[PDB]
Amino acid sequence: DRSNLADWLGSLDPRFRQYTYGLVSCGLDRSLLHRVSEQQLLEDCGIHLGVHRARILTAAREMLHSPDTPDVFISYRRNSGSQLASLLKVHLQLHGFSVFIDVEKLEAGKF
Amino acid sequence: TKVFSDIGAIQSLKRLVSYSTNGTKSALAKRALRLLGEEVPRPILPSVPSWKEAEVQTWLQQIGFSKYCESFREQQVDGDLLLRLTEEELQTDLGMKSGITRKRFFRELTELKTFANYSTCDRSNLADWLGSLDPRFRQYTYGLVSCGLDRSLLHRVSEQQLLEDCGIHLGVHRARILTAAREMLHSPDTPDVFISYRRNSGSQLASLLKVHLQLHGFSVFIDVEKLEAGKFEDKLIQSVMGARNFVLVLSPGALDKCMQDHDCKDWVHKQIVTALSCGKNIVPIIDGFEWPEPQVLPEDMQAVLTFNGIKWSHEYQEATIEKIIRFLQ
Amino acid sequence: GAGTEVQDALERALPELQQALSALKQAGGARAVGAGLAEVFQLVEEAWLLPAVGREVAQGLCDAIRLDGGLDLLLRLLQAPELETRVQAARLLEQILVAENRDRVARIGLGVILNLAKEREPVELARSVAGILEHMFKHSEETCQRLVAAGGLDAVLYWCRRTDPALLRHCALALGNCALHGGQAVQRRMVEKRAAEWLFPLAFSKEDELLRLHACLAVAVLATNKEVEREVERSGTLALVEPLVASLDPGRFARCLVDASDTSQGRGPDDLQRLVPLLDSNRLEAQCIGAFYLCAEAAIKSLQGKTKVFSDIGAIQSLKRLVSYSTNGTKSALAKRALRLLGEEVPRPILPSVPSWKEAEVQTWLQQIGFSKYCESFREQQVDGDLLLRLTEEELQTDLGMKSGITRKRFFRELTELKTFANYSTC
Ligand SMILES: *C/C(=C\CCCC=O)CCC=O
Ligand SMILES: *C/C(=C\CCCC=O)CCC=O
Repeated sequence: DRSNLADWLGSLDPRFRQYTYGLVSCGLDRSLLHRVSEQQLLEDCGIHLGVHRARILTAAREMLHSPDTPDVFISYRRNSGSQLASLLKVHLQLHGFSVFIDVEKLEAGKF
Repeated sequence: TKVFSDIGAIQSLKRLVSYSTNGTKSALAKRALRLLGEEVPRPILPSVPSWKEAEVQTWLQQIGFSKYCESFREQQVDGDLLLRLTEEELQTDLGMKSGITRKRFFRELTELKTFANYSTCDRSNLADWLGSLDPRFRQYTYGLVSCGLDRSLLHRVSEQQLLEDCGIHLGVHRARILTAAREMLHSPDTPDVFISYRRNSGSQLASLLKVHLQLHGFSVFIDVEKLEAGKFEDKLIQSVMGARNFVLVLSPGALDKCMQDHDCKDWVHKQIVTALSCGKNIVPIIDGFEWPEPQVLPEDMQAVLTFNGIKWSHEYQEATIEKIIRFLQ
Repeated sequence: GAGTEVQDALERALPELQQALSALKQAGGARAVGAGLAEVFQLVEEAWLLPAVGREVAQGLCDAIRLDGGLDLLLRLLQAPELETRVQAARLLEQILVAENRDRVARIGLGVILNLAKEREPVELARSVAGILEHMFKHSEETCQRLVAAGGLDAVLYWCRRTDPALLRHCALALGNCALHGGQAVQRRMVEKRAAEWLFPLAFSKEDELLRLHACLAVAVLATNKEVEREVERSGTLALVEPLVASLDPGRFARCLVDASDTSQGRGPDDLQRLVPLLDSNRLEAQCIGAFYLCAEAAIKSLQGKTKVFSDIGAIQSLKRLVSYSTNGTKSALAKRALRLLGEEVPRPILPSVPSWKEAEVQTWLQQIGFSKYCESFREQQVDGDLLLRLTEEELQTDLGMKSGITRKRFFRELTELKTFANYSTC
C-alpha cells in the first residue's frame, strides 16, 4: 500500500480499514480515489455493504479538492578518504545540497 | 532443509530464476536452489506469444502446475492460446475444477504476461504506453494488440470494447486506460543521386557511398547490374536521366565495357551517356583510376573524363564524404 | 576414447598453460610474454583442432585457463600497454571463450573489453576485438543491453565501414547475435543507431557469400520486430535478402556449417528455436532466411540421425504452412526441400479459390493444418468450400463434434489464416 490508503480508510471509520487490500488490488491509490464509481467499489473492490460504499465514495469526492550538474562534487582517495567523503555527502544532503561522489571503479567510456 | 520448503522460500527462489534479467540475483538463486538440492529451473524465454507447446509445458512446470501439464498437451495450448485463456476454457476444457485454483493460475499467468516481450506482435509499443499508466497494465498488451488497436486507434475505443474484445475485466482498470486514451486524442524515376560502377570492382565503394549519402539526406540509387529485359532496360535509365546527381565510381579500369561501346548496351556506358545527355551533375570518385584517352571511349561519353573527381580515402572516409556532398547539387 | 585424449591433452596443455603462466608474469616488450602468448595461443590452437578431432574438446582447454588459469591475467595483459602483445592476448582470449569463460568475463573482462574496444585503428586488433564482442553479444539480455549502450555496438558499426573479411564477418555475426539475444530495447537502439543501413555494405558484396548470408540473417531478424519493421524496410537492405537465398544451396552451406566450430553459427537446438520466429513472421524476407537456414540444419541433423529436434522445436508445422499458403517460388522450394530432408511428407500447396472448393479440397486442408481427427466428421457432413468459410462456433461444436473450446479456438485461428489468403474473385 504505497499511499497509506489503510490509514485514510481507517479515518473515515476504523471498521473500513478492512477494505484496504481490496482497494489496493484494483490499484486505486489516494490520488485516484476521487474518480471511482459506486459500481467499481462494489464489483472490483468487493465492498458489499451499500452503506459502506456510499460513505467511502463520499469521502473520496471530498478528497477531490483534498488529494551533469550536482551542487557539489567530492573527490577523494577511495582507500583513505572514503569515510569523510560519504559523511560530508550525507551532511550536505541534509542541508539541501545535491552532492556527487568519486565512485572510483570505472575506466571505460572515453577515459 | 525442510525449513526452507515450509518457509515458502523454494518457490520464491524459482521465480527469481525463471523471470530474471539481472545476472547476480539469478546466479544467487541458482546457487541457493542447488545448495538445497532442489533442481534449478532454466530461465523462461520472454517472447511468450511465439512459444510452442514445448515452452508452455516448461512454464507449467516451473510455476508448479504439473498436475495440468497433460491436459495442456492434449489440447495443444501454445504461446498464443496461453496468453488468451479465459476462465471458462480453463475450467471446462483444461479441467481446472477449483475456483481457487483457477485464481492461483491466473495470478501466475499475469506475472508472465507482464514479463513478456511482445515485440513480434506490437508495432506501436502499446506495451510501453500501457506500462506508463501503471506497470500493472502492461499485462493487457496482448489482449489489445489482438483486437488490432494500436496507439493511433486507441483514442476511439469504448468501455465496452475494452471489456469484451480485449478482456480487461477490472472496471477500475478499464476506466483508467480509457481516460488516458482520450488524453491521447490530442497527444497521438527521380533519386537525388545515382551511383554507376562495375559490379565486379566498384561494388564496394558503391554501397559505402550510398549509405554515407543516405545518412546525409540524399536518396540514392545503385547500378544493380543484373537486368537486360524491358526494352534494353529503359527503366534503368529512367532512374539515371532523373537522378539529378550522378556519382561515377572510377575504380582501376571501370570503363572497360564502356570503351568503344557503340551499341550503347553496357549499362555503365549507357548511364554515362544519358546523364551527360540530361546535363546531370557528374562527380567521379577516384580510387585507383588511371585516366584513359577520351578517343578510347565513344564520343557520347568521352566528356565524362572532363569532370573534376574526388580522391577516395577509406582512412578519412567521413572527410571525403563531406567533400563529395559539397560537389552534389 | 574421447576423454582419454582430452585427459592426454590436459596432461600436456595444463603444464603448458603453466609454462605460459611463468611468461604471463612479465610483459611483451622483450617478448617475455610475447613468446609465451605465441606459444599458448598456438597451443590452444593446436588444441582447437581437438573439437574437430573429438566433439568440442574446447571446454577442457578453456576451463583450465578460466578456473585458475591466467584468464584474468590476459584481461590485465590487454590493459598492459604492450599493444603488440595485447592483440596476441586478444587473439587467445577470442579462442578460449566458451560459455564458461563468457559468463566469467561478463563480470570482469566486460569493462576491459570495452576499454580496449575504443581502440579502433589497429586492424588486426579490431578483428580480434569485434571477435570477442561477437561472442560477448550472444551471452545474455543484459550483456547486450550493456555493450550496445556502452559503445560496443558503436565499435562494430564503426568497423562495418572497414575492408577486412574477418573484421566484416565478425561485425555481421555480432549485429546478428546482438539483434537476436538482446531485447526489444537493444534492437530499437540498433536501428536508431542506423545499423540496418550499415549492414548494406556486407549484404552487397558478391565477393563474399557467407558474409552476405550472415549480414542478411541479421537484417532479417530486425524486420521481425514489428515496431521497427518500417525503418529496416526503408533502409534498402531488406529487398536485398530474397535474391541471395536463391543463389546459394542449403546443402552447400550445411557442409560449411559442420565446421562452424559452434563459434560462428554451430548446429544446436538453440539456433533452431530462434529461427522458428523467422519462419513464422509476416516478412517473406525473413521467412526466406528462415527456411534457408532451417533447411541447412535439416541436412546435418538428419545425417546425425537426430530429427526429433525439429519436431519439438515446432519447425515442421511452421514449414508446412510456408508450403501450403505460398506464393513465392524460393521460400516454397526451400520449404519443400527441408520437409523432404526431415523425411516428413511435403504438403501440396492449397488452391486459394476457397469458395469454389469441393469436399475433396476441404479434406486436404483439414490434413495440412493437422486436424485429421476431424476429417471424418467433415466428410460425413459434406462440408465444402462455401460451408467451410461460413462455419460458426455452434456448428463446429455440435454438428462437427469439436468438443473443446480450446480446440475450436485453434481451428478458427487456422481458418482465419485461410480466409485471409483466399482468392475471392468468383464471388
Ligand atoms: C547460469 C544461468 C543463468 C545466469 C545468467 C548469468 C548472467 O550474467 C542459467 C542456468 C539456469 O539454471
Ligand atoms: C515444387 C512445388 C511448388 C514450388 C513452385 C515453384 C515456383 O517457382 C509443388 C510441390 C509441392 O509439394
